[PDB]
Amino acid sequence: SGFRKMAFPSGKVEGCMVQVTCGTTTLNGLWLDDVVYCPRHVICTSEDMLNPNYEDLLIRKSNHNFLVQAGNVQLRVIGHSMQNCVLKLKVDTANPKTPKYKFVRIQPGQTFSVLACYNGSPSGVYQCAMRPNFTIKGSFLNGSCGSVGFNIDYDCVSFCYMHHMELPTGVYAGTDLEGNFYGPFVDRQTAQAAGTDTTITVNVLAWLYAAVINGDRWFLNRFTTTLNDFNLVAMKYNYEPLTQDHVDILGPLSAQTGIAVLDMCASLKELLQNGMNGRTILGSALLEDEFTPFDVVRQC
Amino acid sequence: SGFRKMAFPSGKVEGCMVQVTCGTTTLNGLWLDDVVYCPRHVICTSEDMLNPNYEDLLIRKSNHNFLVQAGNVQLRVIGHSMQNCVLKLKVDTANPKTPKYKFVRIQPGQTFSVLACYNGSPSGVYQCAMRPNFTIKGSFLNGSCGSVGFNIDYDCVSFCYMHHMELPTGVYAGTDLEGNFYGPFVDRQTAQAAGTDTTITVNVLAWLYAAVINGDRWFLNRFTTTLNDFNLVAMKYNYEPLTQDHVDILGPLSAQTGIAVLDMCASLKELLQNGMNGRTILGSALLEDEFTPFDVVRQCSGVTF
Repeated sequence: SGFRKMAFPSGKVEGCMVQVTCGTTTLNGLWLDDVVYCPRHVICTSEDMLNPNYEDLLIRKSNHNFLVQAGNVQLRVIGHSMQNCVLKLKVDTANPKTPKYKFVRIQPGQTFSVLACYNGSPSGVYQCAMRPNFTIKGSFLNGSCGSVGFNIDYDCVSFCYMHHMELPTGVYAGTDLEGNFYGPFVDRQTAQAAGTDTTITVNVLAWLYAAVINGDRWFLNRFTTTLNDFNLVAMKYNYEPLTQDHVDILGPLSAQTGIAVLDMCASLKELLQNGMNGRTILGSALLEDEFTPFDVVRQC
Repeated sequence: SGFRKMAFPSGKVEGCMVQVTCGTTTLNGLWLDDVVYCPRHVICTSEDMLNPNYEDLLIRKSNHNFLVQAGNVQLRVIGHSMQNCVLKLKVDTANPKTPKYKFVRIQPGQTFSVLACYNGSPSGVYQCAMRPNFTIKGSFLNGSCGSVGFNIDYDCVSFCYMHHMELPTGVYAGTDLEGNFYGPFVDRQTAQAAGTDTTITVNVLAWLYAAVINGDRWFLNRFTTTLNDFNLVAMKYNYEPLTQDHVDILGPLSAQTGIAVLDMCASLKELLQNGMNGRTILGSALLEDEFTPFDVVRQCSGVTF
């Protein structure tokens, strides 16, 4: 009995964080092999951000205009280029602490850890999900840009996110490590709509299974449902439609608990239609959607 | 525009975690200098745990009964001893990655990060509070024993907790790094009562300030209260009494927001008496008490290590 949101240990990523300064702007970079990766908006003034021409701004920059510091070590920049919304600064030294790593573009509803940093130094670690609307519900102050999101599988770090923007609505957006934004967003200070923030249905179901495994079973009811019937209710409550692929992913949790996936769907349907009536599940007063099936299996 | 339960970066602690096996029991140890610290119950069989005489059990153990592994490197144990409920294994190698560190005994209501480990390998990190009844609401599976809790000030790691026990009620108990349990608990597999728990009032207030700083202000009222009047309501709802020390601790958050501490107390009073009526605060449907005032300042000011 005990179930918590957990981040990956951050040590492998801490060894890759550097500070990047261009003019008056300082933010975070990621140093892997002999390349430092950071948001291209490092080259922008506050004024430039309203309507930046990144190509023209970068052409006014030279290698020596990029100050890159890894702890107390100044790195020597020997080249620069822009890949989508990320700057790649070639340095003359490979990071001796480069872990085994991959760049991955994650799917909506998948989770990852963020190492929040300021001025190239780690502040803290927390677990997030890529929302279906391609925003992330985090904590990123001024100077946090270039902080990264990651998953670890044994010794391999899969980087999936680099932080770029806070939208006027207070939500956060960023890119993969090839510099492509998740979602429709751009690296400009303008009004930008995130779409409807749908709930990640398969993750809620995974967490209900986690609740059963940990002895919190009050919400189990005597009903079943069909995918199509359930989805009519999901749609009404701004939940993601459930597919057979999702049902299949939940199969191991179904097996462990003896509760068929559509039976759990019927329990969720009743919770949606009736509310939780002031009750808690795993100590939460609302339905949690930022644990994946894999996350639940790992912890359970 | 965002406020999250945030753990400290774990890198300095990761370099100190090892696996300790004694017979059929494997759990985690903390390797600092040439000492590995772990729960003394590593020396117990399942049977011994029901009523162990640790002095007698330790006497029957030899150095060669303790297998210690740091990654794939087996360390050689050259001595063993007991300090309260923690076993200290002397090894023939000093940990080259030993950080600047202290051992501290934290107060109820204070927070710390746990590096949950299994068989000596770090698995994840999360932020916890020491409950008023000296339990932890965490996630500690079989093999997680010997995982440690810590805070970081600048470059210094302050270890404050080592995990020992899952009580039959599913809550967790452990020790400081001198092996003294927090609370009434013992390292025996027996029924053990945890006290009545209470909600950490000063931490709820700090989190309400965090909400205001992040633009969530619906629960602010133009009502007042006194400390004594507020505490009459706190008592009814199993909240900790608020003291002037607590008011003083909240002063910087009061200053930042322009909201007097007793004014925020009046807001909390109304939330307790009336409920939240289906509304959320910082995305939560209940009042969060596992952020200290210092935690709120740290996260809102972007302190680094």
